[PDB]
Amino acid sequence: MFLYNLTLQRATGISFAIHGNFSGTKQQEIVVSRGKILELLRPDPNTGKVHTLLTVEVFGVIRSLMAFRLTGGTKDYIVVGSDSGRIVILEYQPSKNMFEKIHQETFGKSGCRRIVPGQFLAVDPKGRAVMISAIEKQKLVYILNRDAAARLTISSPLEAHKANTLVYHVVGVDVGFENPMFACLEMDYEEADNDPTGEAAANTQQTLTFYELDLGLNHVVRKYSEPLEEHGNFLITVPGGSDGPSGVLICSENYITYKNFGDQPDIRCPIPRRRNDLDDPERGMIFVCSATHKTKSMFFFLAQTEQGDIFKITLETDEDMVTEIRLKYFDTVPVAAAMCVLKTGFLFVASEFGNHYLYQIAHLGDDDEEPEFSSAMPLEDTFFFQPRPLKNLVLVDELDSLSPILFCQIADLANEDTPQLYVACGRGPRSSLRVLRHGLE
Amino acid sequence: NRFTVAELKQLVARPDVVEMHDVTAQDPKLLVHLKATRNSVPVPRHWCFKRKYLQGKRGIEKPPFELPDFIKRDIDYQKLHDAFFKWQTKPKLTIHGDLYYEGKEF
Amino acid sequence: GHRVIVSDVQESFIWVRYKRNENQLIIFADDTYPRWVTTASLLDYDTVAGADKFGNICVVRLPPNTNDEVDGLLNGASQKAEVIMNYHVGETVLSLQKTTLIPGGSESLVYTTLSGGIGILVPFTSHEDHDFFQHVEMHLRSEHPPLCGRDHLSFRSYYFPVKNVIDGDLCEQFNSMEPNKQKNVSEELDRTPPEVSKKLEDIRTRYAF
Amino acid sequence: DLIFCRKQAGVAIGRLCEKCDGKCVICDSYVRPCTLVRICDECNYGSYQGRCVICGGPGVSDAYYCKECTIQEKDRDGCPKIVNL
Amino acid sequence: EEQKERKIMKLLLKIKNGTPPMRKAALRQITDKAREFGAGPLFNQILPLLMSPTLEDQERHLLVKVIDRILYKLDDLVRPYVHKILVVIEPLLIDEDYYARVEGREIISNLAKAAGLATMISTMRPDIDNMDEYVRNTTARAFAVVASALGIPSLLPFLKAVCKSKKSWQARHTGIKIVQQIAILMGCAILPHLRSLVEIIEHGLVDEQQKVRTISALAIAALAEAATPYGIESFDSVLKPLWKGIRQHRGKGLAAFLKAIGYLIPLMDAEYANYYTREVMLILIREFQSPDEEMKKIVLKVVKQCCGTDGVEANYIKTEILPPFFKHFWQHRMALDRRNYRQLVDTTVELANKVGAAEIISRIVDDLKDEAEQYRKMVMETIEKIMGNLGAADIDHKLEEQLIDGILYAFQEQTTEDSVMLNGFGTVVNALGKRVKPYLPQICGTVLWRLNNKSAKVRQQAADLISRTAVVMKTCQEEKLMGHLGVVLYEYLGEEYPEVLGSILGALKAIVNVIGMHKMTPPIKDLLPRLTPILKNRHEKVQENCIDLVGRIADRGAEYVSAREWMRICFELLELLKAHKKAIRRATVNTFGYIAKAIGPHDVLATLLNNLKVQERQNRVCTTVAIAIVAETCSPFTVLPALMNEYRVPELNVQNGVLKSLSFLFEYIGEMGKDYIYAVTPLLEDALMDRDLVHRQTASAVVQHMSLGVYGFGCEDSLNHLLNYVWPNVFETSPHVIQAVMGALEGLRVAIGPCRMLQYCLQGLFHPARKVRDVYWKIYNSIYIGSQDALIAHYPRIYNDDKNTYIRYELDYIL
Amino acid sequence: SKYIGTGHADTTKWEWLVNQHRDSYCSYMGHFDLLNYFAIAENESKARVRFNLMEKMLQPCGPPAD
RNA sequence: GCCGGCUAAGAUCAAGUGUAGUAUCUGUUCUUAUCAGUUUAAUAUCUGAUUCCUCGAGGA
Ligand SMILES: CC[C@H](O)[C@@H](C)[C@H]1O[C@@H]1C[C@@](C)(O)/C=C/C=C(\C)[C@H]1OC(=O)C[C@H](O)CC[C@@](C)(O)[C@@H](OC(=O)N2CCN(C3CCCCCC3)CC2)/C=C/[C@@H]1C
Ligand SMILES: [Zn+2]
Ligand SMILES: [Zn+2]
Ligand SMILES: [Zn+2]
Repeated sequence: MFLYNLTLQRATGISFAIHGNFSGTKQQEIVVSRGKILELLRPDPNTGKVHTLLTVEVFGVIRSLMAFRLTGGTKDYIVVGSDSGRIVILEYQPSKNMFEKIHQETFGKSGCRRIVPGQFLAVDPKGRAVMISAIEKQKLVYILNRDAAARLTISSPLEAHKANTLVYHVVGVDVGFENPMFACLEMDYEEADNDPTGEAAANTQQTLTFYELDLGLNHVVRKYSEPLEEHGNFLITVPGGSDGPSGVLICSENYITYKNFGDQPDIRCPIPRRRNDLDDPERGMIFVCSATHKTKSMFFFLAQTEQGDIFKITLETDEDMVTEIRLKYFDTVPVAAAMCVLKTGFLFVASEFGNHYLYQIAHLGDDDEEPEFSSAMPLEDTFFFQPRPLKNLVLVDELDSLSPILFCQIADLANEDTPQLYVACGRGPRSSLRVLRHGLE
Repeated sequence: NRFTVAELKQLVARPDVVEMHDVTAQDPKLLVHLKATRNSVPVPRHWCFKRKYLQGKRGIEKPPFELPDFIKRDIDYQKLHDAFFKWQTKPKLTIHGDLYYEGKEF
Repeated sequence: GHRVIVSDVQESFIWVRYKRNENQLIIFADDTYPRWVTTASLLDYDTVAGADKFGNICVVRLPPNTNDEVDGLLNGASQKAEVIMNYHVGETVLSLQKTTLIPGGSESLVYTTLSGGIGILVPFTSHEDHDFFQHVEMHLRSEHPPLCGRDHLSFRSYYFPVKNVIDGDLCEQFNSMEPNKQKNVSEELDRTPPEVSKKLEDIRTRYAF
Repeated sequence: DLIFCRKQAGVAIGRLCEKCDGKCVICDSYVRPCTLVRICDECNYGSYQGRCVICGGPGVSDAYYCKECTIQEKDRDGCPKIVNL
Repeated sequence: EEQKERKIMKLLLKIKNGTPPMRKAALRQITDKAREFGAGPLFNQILPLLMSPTLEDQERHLLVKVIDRILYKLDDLVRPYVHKILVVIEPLLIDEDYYARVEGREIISNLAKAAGLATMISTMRPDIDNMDEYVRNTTARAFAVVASALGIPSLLPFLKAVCKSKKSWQARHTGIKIVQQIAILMGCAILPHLRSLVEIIEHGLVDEQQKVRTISALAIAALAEAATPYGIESFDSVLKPLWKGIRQHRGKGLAAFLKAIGYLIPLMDAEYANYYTREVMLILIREFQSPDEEMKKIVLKVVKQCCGTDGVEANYIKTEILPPFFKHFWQHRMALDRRNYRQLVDTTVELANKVGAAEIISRIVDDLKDEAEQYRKMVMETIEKIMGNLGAADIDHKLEEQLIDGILYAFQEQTTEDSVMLNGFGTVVNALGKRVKPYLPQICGTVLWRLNNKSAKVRQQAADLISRTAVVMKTCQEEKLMGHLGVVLYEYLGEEYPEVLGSILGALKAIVNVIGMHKMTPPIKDLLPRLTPILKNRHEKVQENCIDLVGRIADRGAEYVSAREWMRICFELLELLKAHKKAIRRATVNTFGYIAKAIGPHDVLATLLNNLKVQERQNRVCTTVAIAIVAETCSPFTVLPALMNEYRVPELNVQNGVLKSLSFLFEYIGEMGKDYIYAVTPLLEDALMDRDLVHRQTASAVVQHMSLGVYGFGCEDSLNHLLNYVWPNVFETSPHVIQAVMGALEGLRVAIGPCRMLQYCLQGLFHPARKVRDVYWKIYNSIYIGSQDALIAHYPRIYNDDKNTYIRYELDYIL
Repeated sequence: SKYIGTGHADTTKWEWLVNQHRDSYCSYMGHFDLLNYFAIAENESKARVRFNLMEKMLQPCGPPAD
């Protein structure tokens, strides 16, 4: 018995999503990752339709996806870290409509491994360095440069290994053309493996570690490391340089913290809760994704909780110091895996399951009566807000997605001659039964 | 401070895999449990012997090599090639767990 | 009609017979691999198609020696089943079904994935088609490697080595190469690119759309 | 004292001499060279810039891993330069 | 005690003449020791040893690393000595050795990071105003290194202050030189600070001092070269002064300003690039007539830079630039001038790459006939470069006639054998192609005259020309005096010079390889017996060409010589598989394949088995390679029965040879072996049951090569069967046997899968005996390092005890 | 020996089991459709399942013996 | 190997020969015995202690 495999309908679930000027023009495109498929989309700013331009099977597991641009360039590159032991850099060719591999750097064995990098991927905001990281001790840094023909050159990796260490998230820090910095949420488990009482397992804190790359001396050094109050999930790069301070936002359980090295104190804001909530009171609240929108006048963030509530985060600043964090309820959409805020005023929502959405950001600024929470407000006790239907967003497009398919039956339950596909898919209150027919509508 | 064979046979779900030396292991309960996994062929059985894995008996003196039937039935053209690929049969093969040892030929 | 097939959460497949007059359920065959079975489909009286939590599809068949009338050798059953097919899909399959999709077409094995994908596995009927597609896959594995640095043969052998499956998603990437490499590939198969394209389209339109 | 370097390999290409030209660095096979050899930065510096990775004479051509070593992913360890202590 | 620390810091000799382990040990310990030793003694002793007149390269590298590490720790205690260190290491930055410069720059960088910016500035400022020009250069290079280490904005205020100094022009000159050296050293990393540097240095272009203007123009050129192809808004306040200066200046300053213009033009748009080119072009045309040669080089560079942009179009170029260029630069005075000769060739080629090949090619092709041969070689070089880069499409009848006549006259008028005329002739004929039909009689007459006599250095060049042009020689449908040439090449087969014999054989091979064996004049049954004694020559080129020729003959003209002579030739070729050179081995493999394909596998295989039985080691290894070659060319179906029949001989050292041959056969055929695993399985069984150790070692090697050869082809049954016989050998003490067993196990890990290997290791992982545990954990670690991810799905279930939880519950979920 | 997860003749049950638990959690974090399966099974967001696995990474199988 | 045994089933300590490497040969001895410790999967090994009979002697 010999078999031939064919795909009839590709996967439609999204894992990661990045946006940028990948064709070199002024319009913006989105690159989404399926499990093993890479795909370029372009939303039309005239009608709000999302068109698929290119889709390629990569025959691997994509684990991290970033975009970066060199100083003076007008085109964005794509950095991919996968389950191979290689880092790859790609370039979209609009005239050929294909992805051209620019660089390949091999550093380890293939597979989703504990200590081989490929799970975490960070890039310097100016585009001169990229860091690839595993969940365990191994971290590598590549320097990115350019020759006189304006082609991209890559250097040999620099090692930043540290035994008995777990990594939760890595982001690049925005400095003003100073030495590149990377921030990491780290945990040391050496003491917990030697205590049979089980007390070293507890009493163990996350640290926020800063790694500085010295381009003059060509090595990576640990500069700062501070223990945190509680364990946090992902980090957020704050825009620095000449537009904004240069720190990080730590998203945690029930809190969001701003942190910077130097003389800057820590600023904490508790996450507001829905008034008259019906969920179990023992459960906490975390953020699940974020989206930054930088403007030549100001910047803000968009973070979403597990309930699907997007809050608008702004930062009250001084000449250099940050003084307050302000949170304001923005809207409620399905729980997303990624969010992209596009110039020309569009928000793209790629859900964890089910259909994806493109929204028009209808109301800029905030002229409203609803309360704005702050870190300066005193509370012994938490903030409360009331969820309401959409006010700041308008639904423009909806992309179908069969993920997750849970049960299928192929049968002729109507009295056509061709069989139909009856598919029980979806999870939670967004599940549905879908009938698929071969044809056009 | 070490089990006896009969005492360890009372604790395990499968006592017939317990052996003489099994009570002398650093963790006999894990050893006996792995000896009962629904796979996992055992050790080559001559680790405790003292004859370097080649028994000097059983009369190993025998014919050098008996070629297959397909061997017997220019030297031969594409027609005898057709013959060699029409006569080709699959030989006797042992399955996953059938280890060889010095005695099991006669 | 006669036999019962049981899926274990961690073991793969158990064959059972129901003795109608003795009122007995007897195990007469099992497998030699641990499999985290998600779903199973009967292909005929002796063969079973299975899926896995880790993204694999396999086909298991009873040897012709198999005796049904029973009243362990590996701490298992006395008779074993052979694995005749192994394939890594890359996504978790939860549905398998043998059916005919187009009116007047041929039967295929349709599977369904947790990421929303739909695919088929179709049998070859002649040795010439199998050999041609095998050579196409061999030559496309080298001259059109995966984009993110993965080895194609190593990816389809993620948990078990591939056995008797041709990746038609790698083969249809021939139609999207550049004409120079399309000619370099086609002139080794003793053929032109349009003939290769027509041969690729024929097997697809024979079964699916 | 025939020990591999096994340091993080960089962008430098390994070289072979006239005597070792067709050889694989790891298994010493001559059949089917498949993957270009990379060496670390301390093996490629100053007087060490062009040198056979097997012996250390003047390099003339590229060093390669064989298809057999590439299948087993033995090209994924560190620098394969033979170093003596 | 003082010399206490000295006697103990002889650690640096512990490192200098020491072993690598104690090297790194003393490195770490002296790093821990540095802060307490103190910088005084440490430097007082190390700087002499770094000043040692005959130190080595890698000793210097290790010393620099020691400096780096002892400088990182002791940070602010190095200040009172900085000056001293600099006077030792401010040289090594203008050294003609590249790595000396890298080491000096690294040392100065680590010194600047250890100390502060204020200290470096305070020690380096007194030598800013020095009169010795040798000091002002090292000072500028060291300031550039400090700027690269501590950053540009940290030095920007000192720069802005120093090149506004009204005290002396030397300080301004040195500041602008610092900016220039910063550009030269950092490259495209200056782009965020480009405008700052430009506004810092821009006021020097209008200074009252002429040396300040020149250095400012050179700094502008350096910045523009570092910035390309980005940055034109930052060069805006310089466009007016630079062009007014090229309009008013004359001499060295004019050359600097023109270099600046030329490096700035490729950054503009079409308008500005087109508008600016006109101005600098009238100035450059005026400057064509200059006697100075530096000026000529700068003018050529600027012409090449500007004529390569889009704002300048071919019309303006051919109308205004070409007449004066070709009137002023193309004279043999340029040819004897070795300095600007290559520059002129490159400028002319890059001009033709935009304006079109025809005009350039004509204007210089009339000059191919000349009294001076230097001017001839120059024109030939330029012509063949243009021909290789663009071709001969728009070359027409008149130009074709002139080209052919010129290259023919240049070929004959040749004093010393040069590669220039050879390559020119070759590429011209190859670009013309099927168009040169009558100049084919002409060229054949020319090469016949050159090949007839004159010292064989002309004959070997003629043979090279034949070898490189025979393709177009025959593809024009002409074969007769082709045979006339082949006859003469045949007569030139006894030559005392091996270099000429190599070219003769190459020409003969190129002939017989391109003309058909059909209807060709020199008979093969005459060439081959004359050719077989040359195979024993010991020159590499002669050997390679002879083997290639015999291979071509065996591939195409196999039916013209008896099989007995083929057998003798193959048995003689057997010894060439040991050649120290790779091309000899490659050609020998090819030719052996051809001869085997020709005469048939049966007789050669019988002879190879007989030869494998009776000879020494190296010859038996070569015989094994030959058997594998025969089995690959003629399908292994033809070799395997006769080879397996030889294992039936009841005698050791014969079966071991069969096993080595099978090992190399499977390793060599790879994927082709999928049809032959069932045939060799009982033989491998027999060999694995044998008491002889070499039997089992070689059978394990065969298993490994067979496993890695078939992978993804569904041969798991036989491989599991063979693993059942390989596995009992894990308790073997002999090192070679256990090495082969480990190799076979790692091959089966790929071909059979890690699940089976884990199933074989599980019961021994925790055995009571330490020997079993050692062996099984070695095998398990080998299985774990490769395919760590797959093992996740294969681990067996382990139940919870009272203290610890071991069940993986997530995998028990059921949707 | 330099690779994390390898063993030797003195390896205990606890070290073996925590090693396989730790690389199981890393494999779950890596493979996109296994995390989907778990997040559908226990009705949680995928970010929450990822954070729970990272938190379980520290002390899987409880604290060691004696 | 022959019809349980005939001491070709093992270890060891000195010397010779020789190889790139494995090795090959001679003298030997083999506790015939007990206890304690080390150690070995268990042996092993090592570390210490421990008048009577017969015909000037031998054995225990
Ligand atoms: C046990 C064998 C010995 O170790 C022997 C190879 C070698 O140790 C001796 C020493 C010495 C100097 O006498 C010989 C060394 C090596 C050779 C004779 C090899 O040839 C060379 O060096 C020349 C050069 O490296 C390339 C030769 C080449 C291409 O034939 C090479 O083999 C190949 O690459 N193959 C053989 C396999 N063949 C098939 C065809 C389908 C697709 C490609 C792969 C499979 C492709 C071409 C090896 C040949 C000689 C063993
Ligand atoms: Zn190799
Ligand atoms: Zn060498
Ligand atoms: Zn190295």
